[PDB]
Amino acid sequence: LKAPRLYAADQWVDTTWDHAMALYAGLIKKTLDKDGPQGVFFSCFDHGGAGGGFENTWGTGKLMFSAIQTPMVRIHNRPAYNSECHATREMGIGELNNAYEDAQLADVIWSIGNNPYE
Amino acid sequence: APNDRITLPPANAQRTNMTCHFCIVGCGYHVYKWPELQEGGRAPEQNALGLDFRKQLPPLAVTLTPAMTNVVTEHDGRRYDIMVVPDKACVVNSGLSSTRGGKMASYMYTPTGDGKQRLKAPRLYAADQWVDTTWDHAMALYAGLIKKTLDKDGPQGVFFSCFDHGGAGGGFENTWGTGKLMFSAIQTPMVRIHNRPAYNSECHATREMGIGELNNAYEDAQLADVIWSIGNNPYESQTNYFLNHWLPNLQGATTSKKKERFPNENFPQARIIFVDPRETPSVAIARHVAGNDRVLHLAIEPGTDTALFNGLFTYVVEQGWIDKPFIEAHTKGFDDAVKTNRLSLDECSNITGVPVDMLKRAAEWSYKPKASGQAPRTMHAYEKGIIWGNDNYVIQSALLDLVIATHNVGRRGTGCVRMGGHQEGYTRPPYPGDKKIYIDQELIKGKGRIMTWWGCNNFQTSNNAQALREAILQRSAIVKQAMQKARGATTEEMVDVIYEATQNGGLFVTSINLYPTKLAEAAHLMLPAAHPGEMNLTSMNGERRIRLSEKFMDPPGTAMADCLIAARIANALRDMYQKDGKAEMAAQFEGFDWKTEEDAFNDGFRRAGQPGAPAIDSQGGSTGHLVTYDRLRKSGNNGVQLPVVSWDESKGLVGTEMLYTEGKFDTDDGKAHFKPAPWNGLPATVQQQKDKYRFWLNNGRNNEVWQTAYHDQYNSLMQERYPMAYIEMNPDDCKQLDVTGGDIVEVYNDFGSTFAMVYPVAEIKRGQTFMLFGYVNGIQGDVTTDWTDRNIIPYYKGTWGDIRKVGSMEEFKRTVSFKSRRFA
Amino acid sequence: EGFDWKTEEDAFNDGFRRAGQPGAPAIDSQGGSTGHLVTYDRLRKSGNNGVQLPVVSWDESKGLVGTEMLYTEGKFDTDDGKAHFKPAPWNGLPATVQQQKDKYRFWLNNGRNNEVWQTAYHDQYNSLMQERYPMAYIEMNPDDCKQLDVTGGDIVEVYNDFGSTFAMVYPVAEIKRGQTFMLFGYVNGIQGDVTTDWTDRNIIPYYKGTWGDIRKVGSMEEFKRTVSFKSRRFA
Ligand SMILES: Nc1nc2c(c(=O)[nH]1)N[C@H]1C(S)=C(S)[C@@H](COP(=O)(O)OP(=O)(O)OC[C@H]3O[C@@H](n4cnc5c(=O)[nH]c(N)nc54)[C@H](O)[C@@H]3O)O[C@H]1N2
Ligand SMILES: Nc1nc2c(c(=O)[nH]1)N[C@H]1C(S)=C(S)[C@@H](COP(=O)(O)OP(=O)(O)OC[C@H]3O[C@@H](n4cnc5c(=O)[nH]c(N)nc54)[C@H](O)[C@@H]3O)O[C@H]1N2
Ligand SMILES: Nc1nc2c(c(=O)[nH]1)N[C@H]1C(S)=C(S)[C@@H](COP(=O)(O)OP(=O)(O)OC[C@H]3O[C@@H](n4cnc5c(=O)[nH]c(N)nc54)[C@H](O)[C@@H]3O)O[C@H]1N2
Ligand code: F3S
Ligand SMILES: [Mo]
Ligand code: NA
Ligand SMILES: [O]
Repeated sequence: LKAPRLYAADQWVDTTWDHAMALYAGLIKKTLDKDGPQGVFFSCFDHGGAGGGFENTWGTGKLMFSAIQTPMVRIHNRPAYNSECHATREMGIGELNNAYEDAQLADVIWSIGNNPYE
Repeated sequence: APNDRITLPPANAQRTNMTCHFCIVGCGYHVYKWPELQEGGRAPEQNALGLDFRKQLPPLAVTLTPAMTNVVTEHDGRRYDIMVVPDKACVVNSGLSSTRGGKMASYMYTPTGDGKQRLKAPRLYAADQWVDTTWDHAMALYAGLIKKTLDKDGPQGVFFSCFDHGGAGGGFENTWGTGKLMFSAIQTPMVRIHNRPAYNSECHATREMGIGELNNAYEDAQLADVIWSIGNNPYESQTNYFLNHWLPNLQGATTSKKKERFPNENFPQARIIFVDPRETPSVAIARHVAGNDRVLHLAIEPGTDTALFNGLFTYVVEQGWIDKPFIEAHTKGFDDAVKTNRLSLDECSNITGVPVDMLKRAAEWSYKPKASGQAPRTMHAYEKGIIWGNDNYVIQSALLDLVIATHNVGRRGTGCVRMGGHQEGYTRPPYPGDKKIYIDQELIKGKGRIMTWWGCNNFQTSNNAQALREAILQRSAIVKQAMQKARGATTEEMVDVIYEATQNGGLFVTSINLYPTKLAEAAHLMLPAAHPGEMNLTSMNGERRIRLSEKFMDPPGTAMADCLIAARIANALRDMYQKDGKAEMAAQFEGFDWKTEEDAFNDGFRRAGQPGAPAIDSQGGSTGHLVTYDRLRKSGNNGVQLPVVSWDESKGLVGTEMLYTEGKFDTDDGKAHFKPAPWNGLPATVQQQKDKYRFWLNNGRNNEVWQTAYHDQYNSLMQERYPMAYIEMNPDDCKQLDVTGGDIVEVYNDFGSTFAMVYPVAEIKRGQTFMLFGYVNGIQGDVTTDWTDRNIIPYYKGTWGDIRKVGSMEEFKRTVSFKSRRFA
Repeated sequence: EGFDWKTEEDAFNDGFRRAGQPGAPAIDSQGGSTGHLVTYDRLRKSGNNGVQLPVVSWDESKGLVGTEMLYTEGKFDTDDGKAHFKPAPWNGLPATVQQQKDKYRFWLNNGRNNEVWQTAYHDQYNSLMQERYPMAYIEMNPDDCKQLDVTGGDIVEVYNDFGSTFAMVYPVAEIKRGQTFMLFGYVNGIQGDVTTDWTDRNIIPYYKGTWGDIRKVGSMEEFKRTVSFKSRRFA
């Protein structure tokens, strides 16, 4: 993608960024003004690397949560605003608790629900 | 890859013949093919080009760029260099390559090149997603639906829009295969043509008057005193005819040859007259070449051609600048046409807007006797400005009347000819119905169970295209929704589900193509086809010169020649009918036992007019059987002009240079027939748009872009130059709308809405515009009307609309040239 | 053109009586296309009973004959003659209204009083009306009243993010805690100041959907002397 793309009713065309923002922000604004945030939905990455990361998760999160203030947000891999690791975290154990060096120091490695070579 | 060298073909490289894939002119090319890890040396005898690359080459020595090279990967996995370059010894082009034909190498299929997205296998929209499917399953579904439709609704339920043309995505094998399938086997009349919404001709009037539209040789353009280009932008649309034949005439390089043929005839400097509302690159280039004094631009009001030709005809008759012995011996209806078509110069001028002096001059140059006594040799060339003009049938009536009265058919250096679009390659059974049917209107109105687009894309190229797409997308959606409920169905059950959805407004859509295209937005089934070079293919150019394009590489995946796709469908349908114990229906699907494209050439072109043959309409005529692949190979890219007159092993194919030179026309009596040509103004549908909206929405070709840009859309240079369809606008009009080059506008009227990037052009008249037709980004046809002439020929050049600024595309400003395309 | 009218009957002829007639422009009329059967004189002869529209026939002997109930044949005013069901989503209160509810205490219900007509354009000049309702009133729950130290004839400000207005307090036992009812449209204390800008898809306001707070201004002794604050719910 090199420029904004618009489906103008019956065909794909290019459009300008200003037009795209007029249409997109205009709809969000209209929805906020008449329905409030509950009318504006997102499914958004929450991850790192390409298509994520600390800059990007902040930008999107600030936009969705602090500015628009919509709760109608799901995550790239799961259909609500939730965690993969509710239980371990609630038990007091955040899911990334070691180093890769620990895999070198182990007597035994369990690989559970996991195909790590691939 | 590296942009600063090329791999030369080895001295011993394989070399095959190829006609350009694209426009009517049909320039000759050679394809050099050799293993990837070999190359030629720079010394001239150590490369296949015979050129000396040990030092700089002079101008005209070669046409060679990286875009003219590629590396293909064949079905055996081995990689071969190819180089596709123009043939210096071909009479058509004399080693010229247009910017379009020049890219053929780049547009051959390779896994990583511009052809990367070529269709390689059947694609199925299985209700909610695109997947691959087998050929067997695809045929079971497609033939299964055709069979069910035939069984319950008859042929009237099976619709096609199919190419009827030559070159790539057409030609004699392919038009026969498709025509036999549609007309002799299925026997559906629900068939339109790639460029027009019924089963009709662009040239009903000239044909009915006895003058087939391709009646001369390209050499005639060299021998003419005067060339008319009517509704035609030939530098851009028939480049190498214009460059290699027309211009040499204007430059004086053909004067010797005229004088050698006609010892006692004056030949003044040649002149050129353009009848075109718009000042085009062709007009500008003609003026640079010949000077302003030898070019007449009759910048008529849109849609006024009939009035122009009636005024000219009236005048040459009143002046006596006609051939009375010719009229008396070889024509019928003259006296009647003088009365019906009478129009004064003053009235002509008022309607057309051309000043009287310019009308007189055009007549003086073209028809007033030369000092030596003979009439000028005036070749009248025309194309889509009048074929898609204000009443196709009447314009041609008006023009041909002028031509016949002035004896400008059948004499060397004359002709009243189509310039052409695609190449020609038609061999078909007769159309099986007795009426013209406006196919798009029928589809919009909810008729048909199954529609196949076959080597066309009317999403981009229909008239009133927005109405078409709206309807097809909706009808397509009904079928997708119905398919959605299925789980675990047999092919036969799925046929039933789809058939039922078509009783509820649905339409099953198939596309048979090189590429997905915009049709993929609605299609349920897409089948992969093969283009020239992946198959043998025959076709003829605008002077009827038939050539063989030789196969030299494999198609992508399981892509097939269109004629063999037609055989596949026929044989599927036959098996289904045999299996259902229906011997009589099965037999309708006989005659497709084909292994190779040559089988289709033998069954079609070469059977026409032969004993015990069915009725066959063929541009080859009844001597078509004298042409074989082997004989065409021996002819080379010079081929033969059709019809063939004789053949023997020692003299090869000998054909026909010019038609009608004995004064016998294609009518019952052998005479040419004049016709009345009434001036009725614009059609009401079009006049209403003109009354409501500001801009004439002229449309047509750009030199660099081929058609619906099915290849060019993947070419990074093409997309950088023309990222969006452009609209030429007068600069004063631009300032009024606060737009400049690289802004995006909406163009709209009562028929639809589309978009374009603004291209200020000083030469465009106030209140007129010109938009690129057919493109992938901003479809022009949305704003064309539904209006057609008596034979369902659209007035594609006849529409008006308003223009609204969307915004400035800064990226276009930074990357696209908005500089003048009119050379001076 | 088309306003050469000397009397109101001219406008009846030009409008109601032309609807659906030959050569007539497009006209939307509750009379329908049989409107031309109605004339002043025929209405006079009908008396105060008139005729239920649409008129189905007329003649001098039977007068206007009209339509009692619509849709008794099962043919509805749609393309296909059927009645069409529609989806009806529950989305709670509009955000704009919910925000006032979240910020403020009282549901500010509003509407009619039996004795008062509309914006009181006549009633404001009527000395009996003005004695009985000198100021717009607000029905309040008596327990809510005690909490705010107000009784009948006190003056309160009613306000929220949209505006501020005033009312005289009318304790009403039947009002629910947290709810109120103020006379709308009135000449002394305009209720609409505190209604929101929110409308449905066709710009229909939720006039009955607003919340606000209530603040005592003071005791209007004159209202206490002259106005009944007795119950308007008959038993
Ligand atoms: N407004 C407006 N509309 C016009 C015109 C105009 O002047 N104004 N011009 C009209 C004219 S003259 C024409 S020719 C039409 C063009 O209308 P179309 O025929 O719809 O357009 P093309 O680009 O020629 O379509 C060729 C299609 O076939 C595919 N293809 C190419 N090679 C092959 C092959 O070997 N096999 C198969 N099966 N498919 C192949 C391409 O990928 C592409 O999708 O548009 C017409 N429409
Ligand atoms: N570069 C390139 N060349 C091609 C093609 C392509 O896509 N690209 N397509 C090919 C095909 S399939 C075809 S059909 C041909 C078409 O080739 P042409 O017909 O030459 O090209 P067009 O641009 O469609 O239109 C020709 C001219 O008609 C003029 N015109 C418009 N309205 C009228 C009118 O009322 N009267 C008259 N007298 N003139 C009018 C326009 O101003 C335009 O200059 O080109 C072929 N060659
Ligand atoms: N005395 C008198 N009669 C009049 C008028 C007048 O000014 N004075 N005006 C006339 C006019 S123009 C009109 S429009 C009519 C109006 O006549 P009605 O609509 O009957 O009267 P209102 O008092 O506007 O409101 C009706 C009821 O709506 C209830 N209500 C409030 N919110 C809701 C809600 O969310 N849901 C439900 N289901 N009920 C709710 C209120 O408690 C109230 O009793 O009266 C007409 N008649
Ligand atoms: S190179 Fe091709 S596009 Fe036409 S002018 Fe020649 S046949
Ligand atoms: Mo064409
Ligand atoms: Na559109
Ligand atoms: O064409």
